[PDB]
Amino acid sequence: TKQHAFTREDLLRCSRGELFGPGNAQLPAPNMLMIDRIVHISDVGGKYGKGELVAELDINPDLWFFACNFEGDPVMPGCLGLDAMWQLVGFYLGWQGNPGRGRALGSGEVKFFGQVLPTAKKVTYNIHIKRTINRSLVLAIADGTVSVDGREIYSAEGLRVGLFTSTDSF
Amino acid sequence: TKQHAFTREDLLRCSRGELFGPGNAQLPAPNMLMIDRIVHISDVGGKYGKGELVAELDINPDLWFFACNFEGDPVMPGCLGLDAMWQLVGFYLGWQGNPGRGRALGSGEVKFFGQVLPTAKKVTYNIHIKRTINRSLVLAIADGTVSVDGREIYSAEGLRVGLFTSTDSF
Ligand SMILES: CCCCCCC[C@@H](O)CC(=O)SCCNC(C)=O
Ligand SMILES: CCCCCCC[C@@H](O)CC(=O)SCCNC(C)=O
Repeated sequence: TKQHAFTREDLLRCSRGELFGPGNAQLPAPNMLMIDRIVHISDVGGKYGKGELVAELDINPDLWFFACNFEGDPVMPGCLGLDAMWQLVGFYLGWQGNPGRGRALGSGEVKFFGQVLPTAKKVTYNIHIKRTINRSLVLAIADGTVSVDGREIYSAEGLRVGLFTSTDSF
Repeated sequence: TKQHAFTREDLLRCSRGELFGPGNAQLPAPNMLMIDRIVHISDVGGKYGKGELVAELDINPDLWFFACNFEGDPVMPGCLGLDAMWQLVGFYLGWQGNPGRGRALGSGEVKFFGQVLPTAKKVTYNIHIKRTINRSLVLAIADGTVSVDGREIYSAEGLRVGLFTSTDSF
């Protein structure tokens, strides 16, 4: 819980298993990695007073998903903005000092009410930690929002991610 | 509303705007496309009696997302399986004859309670259309499940996808 911001290089180190070590939380590597940086992470404050993260993804027209999603109608997939939020909540669990590899477990309501176009400059994620367990199973529940250049465009309530020292139950 | 099965080639045609026509519903192209084939699509039956789709994705170890998600611990992104269910619900709106381009609007509860490993053979999607509106807003509400080689692994309730003849709304 020592560092309160991470650079892209740190996130890529995490993707290689080199931030949290053997058997522990990894972020997806490119091209599934949906975060460039965590500008702030803490175990206090946020909407429930149980911690929060603020992170960013830089947008430019050349990001791979614009060319296929859709042809002649480029828009960032909503599911990748949602994955950034599961990615962040997983990271938080590792950052707190819990062992195990991440698996998203789901969410309550997800809403997409705006879009990221290839003319956008920056997407900002806000994550509010609602509750963590680490007696027994390791589990985080969180709410999140996605904003593009100042404008709220997605929300997710009850994001759930687990860390697992064995993933043969799945 | 007359063809009931669609091959990968038909789905790739759809990604180019050539199944439902220009300005109308498109699937994503690879690598965001998460369906190889629609085995069945109907506007009757299913859990609500208001329509259903059954669709498949073939799994092999060389699919692109396995290398990066995660490194040394391959597993299909839940977010892409979810997107497959949004992709299918959008397809159903296009298949019904409605004009306009697709956008996922969200879902109620998403649960991931098992995983697709690179040794799996085939992912099956089941979509049960719950409600469609085709006056004013064009909107579909659906439930879905994802299975892998017979085993149920994901669920989503209240998948929502809209068709938009203008997307500057978003
Ligand atoms: C640094 C820590 C990151 C852990 C969270 C990564 C974001 C998830 O969306 C990726 C999966 O969980 S893909 C597998 C989805 N779940 C199952 C049960 O297969
Ligand atoms: C024929 C299939 C097209 C309908 C839905 C395709 C699958 C969706 O996941 C893609 C988006 O909607 S990406 C944009 C998410 N929504 C907004 C408002 O940004």
